[PDB]
Amino acid sequence: AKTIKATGDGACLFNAVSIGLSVEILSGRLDSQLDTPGYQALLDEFAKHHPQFNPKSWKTLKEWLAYYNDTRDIELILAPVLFNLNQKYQDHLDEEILNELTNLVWKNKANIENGQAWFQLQNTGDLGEALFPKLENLDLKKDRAPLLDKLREILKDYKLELTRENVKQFLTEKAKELLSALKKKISSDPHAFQRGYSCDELKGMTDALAISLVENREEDITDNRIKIRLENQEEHWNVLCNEEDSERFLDSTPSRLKMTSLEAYRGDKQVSAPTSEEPGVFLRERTIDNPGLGNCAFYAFAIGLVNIIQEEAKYNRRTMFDRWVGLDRSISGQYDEILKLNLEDPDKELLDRLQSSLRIVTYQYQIRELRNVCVFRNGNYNRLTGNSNFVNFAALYYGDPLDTDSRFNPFADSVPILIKMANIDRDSVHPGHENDVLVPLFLDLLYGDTTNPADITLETEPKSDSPIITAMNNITQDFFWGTHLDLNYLAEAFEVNLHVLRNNSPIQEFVDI
Amino acid sequence: AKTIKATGDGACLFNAVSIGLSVEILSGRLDSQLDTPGYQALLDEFAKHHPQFNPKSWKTLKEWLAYYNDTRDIELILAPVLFNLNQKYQDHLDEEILNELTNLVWKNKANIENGQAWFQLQNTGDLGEALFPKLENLDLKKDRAPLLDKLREILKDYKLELTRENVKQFLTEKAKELLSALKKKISSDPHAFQRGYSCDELKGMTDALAISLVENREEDITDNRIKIRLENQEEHWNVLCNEDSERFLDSTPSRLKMTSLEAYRGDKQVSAPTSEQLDLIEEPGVFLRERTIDNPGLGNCAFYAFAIGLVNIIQEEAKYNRRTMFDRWVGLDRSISGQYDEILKLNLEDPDKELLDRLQSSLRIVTYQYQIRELRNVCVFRNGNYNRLTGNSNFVNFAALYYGDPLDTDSRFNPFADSVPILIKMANIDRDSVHPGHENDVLVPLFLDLLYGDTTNPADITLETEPKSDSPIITAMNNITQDFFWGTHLDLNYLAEAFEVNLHVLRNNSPIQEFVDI
Amino acid sequence: MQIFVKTLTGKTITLEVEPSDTIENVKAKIQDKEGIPPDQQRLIFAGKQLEDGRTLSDYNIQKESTLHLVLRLRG
Amino acid sequence: MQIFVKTLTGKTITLEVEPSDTIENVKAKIQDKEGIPPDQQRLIFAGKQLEDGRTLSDYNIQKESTLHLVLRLRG
Amino acid sequence: MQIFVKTLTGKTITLEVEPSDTIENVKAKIQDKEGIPPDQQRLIFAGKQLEDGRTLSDYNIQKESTLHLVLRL
Amino acid sequence: MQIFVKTLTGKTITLEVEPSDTIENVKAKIQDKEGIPPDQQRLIFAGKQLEDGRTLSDYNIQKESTLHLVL
Repeated sequence: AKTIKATGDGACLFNAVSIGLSVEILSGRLDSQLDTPGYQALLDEFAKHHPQFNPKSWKTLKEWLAYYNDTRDIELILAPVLFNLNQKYQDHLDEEILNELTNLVWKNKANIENGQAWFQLQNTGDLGEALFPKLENLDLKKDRAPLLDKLREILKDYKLELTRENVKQFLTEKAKELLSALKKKISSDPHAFQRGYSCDELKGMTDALAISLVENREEDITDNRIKIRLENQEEHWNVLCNEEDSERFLDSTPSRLKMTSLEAYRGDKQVSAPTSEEPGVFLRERTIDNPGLGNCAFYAFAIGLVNIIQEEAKYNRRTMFDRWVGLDRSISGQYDEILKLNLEDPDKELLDRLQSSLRIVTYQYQIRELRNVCVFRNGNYNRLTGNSNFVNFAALYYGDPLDTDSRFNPFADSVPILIKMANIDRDSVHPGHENDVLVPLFLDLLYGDTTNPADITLETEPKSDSPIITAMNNITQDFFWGTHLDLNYLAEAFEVNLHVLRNNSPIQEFVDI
Repeated sequence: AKTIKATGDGACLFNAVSIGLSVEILSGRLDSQLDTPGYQALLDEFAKHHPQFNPKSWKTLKEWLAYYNDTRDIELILAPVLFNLNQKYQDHLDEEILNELTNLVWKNKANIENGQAWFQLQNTGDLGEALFPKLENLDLKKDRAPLLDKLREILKDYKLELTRENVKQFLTEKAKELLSALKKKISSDPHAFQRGYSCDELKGMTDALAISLVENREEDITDNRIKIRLENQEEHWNVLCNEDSERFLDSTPSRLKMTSLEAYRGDKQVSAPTSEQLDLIEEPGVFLRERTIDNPGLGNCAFYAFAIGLVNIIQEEAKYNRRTMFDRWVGLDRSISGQYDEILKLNLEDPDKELLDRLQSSLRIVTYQYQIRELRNVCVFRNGNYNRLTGNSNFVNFAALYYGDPLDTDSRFNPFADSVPILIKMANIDRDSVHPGHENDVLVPLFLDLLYGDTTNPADITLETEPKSDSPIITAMNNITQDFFWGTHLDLNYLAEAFEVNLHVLRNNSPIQEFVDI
Repeated sequence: MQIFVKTLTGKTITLEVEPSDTIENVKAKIQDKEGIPPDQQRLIFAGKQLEDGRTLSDYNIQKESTLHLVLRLRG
Repeated sequence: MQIFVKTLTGKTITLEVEPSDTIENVKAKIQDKEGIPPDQQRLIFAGKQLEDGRTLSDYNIQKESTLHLVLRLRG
Repeated sequence: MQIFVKTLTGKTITLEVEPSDTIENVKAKIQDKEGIPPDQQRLIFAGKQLEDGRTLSDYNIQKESTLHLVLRL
Repeated sequence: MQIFVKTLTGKTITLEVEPSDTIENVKAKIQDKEGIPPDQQRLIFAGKQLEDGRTLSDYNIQKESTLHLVL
């Protein structure tokens, strides 16, 4: 029995459980429970977290756990998913924060009104329990120290005996505001995954996933579901496993993911889908002020693809072209005509066909991603406000012409959007918080009054005749040149490394292997 | 009217205008000027200074200002941007230096010939004005005292009577070069933001921003542009602001840990508010082209090519007053500390061979350190698969000796190439007992053996287990710092991680397609 | 009725309880008397870990009996 | 014509100027005579702040008009 | 480079550092995040107490390694 | 701890000091960068004249405070 080490980022419980559950998923022992509500929720959260989890099935999920088989890769792709799914089983955070606040003041009444610092306070009980871990997780400058000041103020009214019950009743009478605000902060704490966890805080989830968690070998003889054994020595969680399965289903690929814990939980950097380093497409930017020969983005990308195809033809392979026809069958049976392309003067007919294909492919991808990004995530729309298409849409509010050029922004000249846009009470807009008005608007224009935002899912069909989808159809049309942003999705689909030089990037050569 | 204090690093004018301008942008009263060329220049300079300002626009400018609400945060974000944009509006520099020099001679010619020190001279005029502040700010030892010497030397020919008009004329005749050199030294002053500033030194920019700087309540009711009210007591600028001050400032605490100097240099990226995403289009990049050992073209080594890329990033960054890449380099190798001017001087068409040798040596040391750190890290026992070890570039180089392929054991490219001890050890291996696809069954325990010694067990290697002091692995590793080691893209990967740059590697025949982009 | 809870500190907790109360209820009552949150609580009776949702009558916890309270670790 | 600029120390300068000149030009002349950099110069005529780009004729400055020169403070 | 530091309750804090940082530097970052004066911070890597003036790479503390923080006199 | 000292022209320079430093140490630094010997340096914070002997922490010189230099 070997101890597999989980990253100590504060979510070591979620990391360890991610690893053990990973061996169980590949190991096949959970193929019975796989269609149950719990593992359907697991799948749904996995697809909710990874926009490139393209076929929504467990076939794909087991693929992912097999490809990204580094234990850190596993944590990076599954621990945020388990975290998200765990949130769906918390029940009474109101009572929890009440208990945490009463613990704080109960054990630190004099400490607080004496002006002590947070690190000087008593945060542990007589049995070693953590007295207020969620409160403790909040940032010191932003929240904790101000809270100690506010408690110092309202404690001037505390005219009772110092007991836990008296403190609870006191905080119910005099800190309803404070409790509400603390609830907002803790529920939206972006570093929540780092606050340290006990096993039972996950119990709900684990029961929905049919797994018991064994803490330091203290097993429940009465419990007889499949287990995940966890060692906890110095306030850290590791997972025990048998040597045999250790070597077959963990660390059977190289480490592939270069991304921080926070980046993983936040969704900033998407993970690429498993592939079965790549070929490269190399472009160089030009400006509108100073174009080269004025090529649009789709033309340049298509030329790159054709070069990759012809190269692979010399070595007697059609890999890339095959990948193209799987994306667009309209191109199958064009291999020879493409191979015969004089890239000095390339045939305009064929090239316009290829560009059209590319535009439709990039539409399919952008719409899939936008739909993933409008999915309700408990009030958080940061992934949505980072979307290139939402950025192009919101560029119309403060209408700088450079962001509304018709050749690059699909929404540039949509009259209905410009209407709704110009008819917004801008005084109701909080500066730097235009998103607060823009993301509901967007959602409306994408799904209509027919579907409440909080009900949007990966499956919620966007409303037809929507001005959003109407505007994005402009990328299919040929007066749309496109930008590197669209070429990013094209680079996703064709599995190539897209390298874009600037107008003035220098190239130094060296001799290499 | 409430008064907001601005930090006193010496750019208190730029800090104060930063705060007041932030109130005016957040209030909405400047939306009409969004399209004007002044504010487009402002958004451009802001983008040039902050790489994570992705949607380069008014909305995200407002987002940053509402996010970095604390006034010190604002100064760190915006005072360097305003300082940079102001330089785009300087018309009379030549006249300015010439006049400062005539002031320095005309009020201290006697003092100049009597060997008076710089602190002894008269720098203040009869109206309280500063006579030569731009000169005043330069370094004493490197510039000001030698200036006094060069002036005393030139002043032998001054045989006219000591009048200001005279001194000016004489100076345009006999100090033409002196003035030229001083103009270069002033426009390159690394601490120019800390000399004093009057309101009118910003006029060209304020005018372009449709804003009037009102100093100490001295208003011009005829002027109807939006006004930033400044207050100067004891040679320091602060901002008045009306309902507004509480609405748009100091609502959140200070989020940035940055010195003024680090901000103006742009040493560490300000991270964008969480609602926005990174473009990474403009992340600094090194673009290389492989040539083969058969046909090497001009036959440069990997370190030469990479160093050239870095230098280019350095100069391009100096264009908008950022020393980011260079200060990172000095962070990695203190011996680079004093070559900023020498790097900006490098002609990329015929680069100075000795300085380039210095930079290459630096790169070899940096990648040596990073590579062996990665070695130790990758040798910590995880799995019996050794999934991180068998993928480690240097372990693969070690294993290339087993397959005997001369292309993978070139002394130029593989640091373990002719390791006599290693090759002895591998001569003692029953290769029949080694089945294909399982060479690492023997190579991994051999490697670890040579690295840490026979005594220690591979399952017990932590981050604290030190390599054998005699380890032939480390001594083969030491060739990375040798001239005859050309390096490969493998070595350049670690450098890409160290200088936080994106490495792009063209193949010798890779084509590049141009296209128009925003 | 009334039950007792002994932990490794030597301190004993007195709980007023009815046999239909669940283990979750008992944990909550401990969190009212002491400060310890139920997610860090393990309650043992007769060498058996008591699960939430089942009642005290389900384990024959009767008047004036005693349970062991043991800290559940966090990490 | 010949005009004067007065100082809050009562000191007066005499300046040979022509009505077509600019306030920027008058500031340059004040610099040539006295040494005040125009960046630290403010000119007031008949209680009005004088703009760099306008002309003495624009404000009706006549022969032997008195202007006032105040120090723009540095900081 | 990201380093983690863990407290007695298991709460963990993310620090951004470089291999060349001294232990005094890391303790100053911890002061910035949690308010502990460095004289009351005690950092331990793997059983080994960390000494001020020595560098992060002197203990071979690499990316995403975890230090243990404890309060002192 | 970065402190600034400001002349009567508004020109400021930056000094890296500790609260335990006394005004003698500072005056020596100013002498190193600007040449003025401590005899002719007179430093003022918050309208108080500052005397060589007591320390920055006693006059309450904080993180980025600014002092006045006069002769």
